Amino acid sequence: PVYMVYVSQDRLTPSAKHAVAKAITDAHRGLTGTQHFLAQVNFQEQPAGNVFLGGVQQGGDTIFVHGLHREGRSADLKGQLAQRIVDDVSVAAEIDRKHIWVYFGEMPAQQMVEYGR
Amino acid sequence: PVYMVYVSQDRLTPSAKHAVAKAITDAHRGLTGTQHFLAQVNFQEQPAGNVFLGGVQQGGDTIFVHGLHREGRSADLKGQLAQRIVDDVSVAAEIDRKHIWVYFGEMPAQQMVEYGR
Amino acid sequence: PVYMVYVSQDRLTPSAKHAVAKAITDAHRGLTGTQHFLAQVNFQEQPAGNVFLGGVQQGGDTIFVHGLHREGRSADLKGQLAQRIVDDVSVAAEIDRKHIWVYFGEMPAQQMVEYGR
Repeated sequence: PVYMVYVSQDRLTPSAKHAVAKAITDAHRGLTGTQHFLAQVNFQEQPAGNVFLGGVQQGGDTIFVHGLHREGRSADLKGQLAQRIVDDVSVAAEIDRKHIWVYFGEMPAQQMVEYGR
Repeated sequence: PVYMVYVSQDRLTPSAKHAVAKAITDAHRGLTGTQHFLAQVNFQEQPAGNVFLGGVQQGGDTIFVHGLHREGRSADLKGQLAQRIVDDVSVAAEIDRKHIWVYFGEMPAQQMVEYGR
Repeated sequence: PVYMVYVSQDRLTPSAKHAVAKAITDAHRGLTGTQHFLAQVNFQEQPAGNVFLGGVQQGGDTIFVHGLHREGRSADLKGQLAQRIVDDVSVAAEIDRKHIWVYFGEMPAQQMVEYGR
């Protein structure tokens, strides 16, 4: 899978990015059985103030995780995985759970290429 | 929903970002009935020249809105909403309609987490 | 379509971006018949070190292409197109194929607006 992780610049130190990448990657491997190396975490940083919730400009605490997955997993498992990402990223980023949004999009496997293969 | 809004750096002033966030958020609330606070607008700025249309390098005027929505709305309503975003963002950003692209992607509700809930 | 192309800052020169935009755009036109001008390539650059594969922090060589397409093409054609993007971007960016990830997401045509139309 590819996890696009949208954060404000300087919210995560390099240490914190590695911890957040680990939490997401371990959750994905642990819950789906997909091998570690097939999980990409791609941090997308923007300046503080580029996030609006109900039209209101936020600080730097919002984390939006957009996971791009293969189709074919149950709703139950997807929910568990989304919940695990919230819990584990919140510990990893020392950030309140309320700041974390997680959406999964799904695609047929045949239109998903990792490692040019 | 989460609206990822891809713009060139310095095309939108902070004022203009707030106006564009308001236009998108109000359209979403007005047309779907989803509460204001459940709409995130996340501005993703890049340097001028990172956008190509038919292989041709553009200036800073392109706005691409990628709205990430729950599945289950009619094609008619989605079209209305996309059209409203074009009209209202174009007023809000003082930008010609021809510069505005809007795509909606949809997901089962059970794999969509807002506010860590 | 819209091709979001996630690369590290300074990995692609402006020349290389134009070459990568051309390779993607030509592949899309050649394989689907969709007119050139309907293909957007939108480069999203981040600082080196924002990409993790299996939890491991990468250099600046990863290219992730997220193509946002209309629904309705065959799995065979989508696979061919994904493969062509890998081959052609790898020549265009002078980058090993193993660095290139390509995922296609699909949407009903009626929720896809290009050029405000």
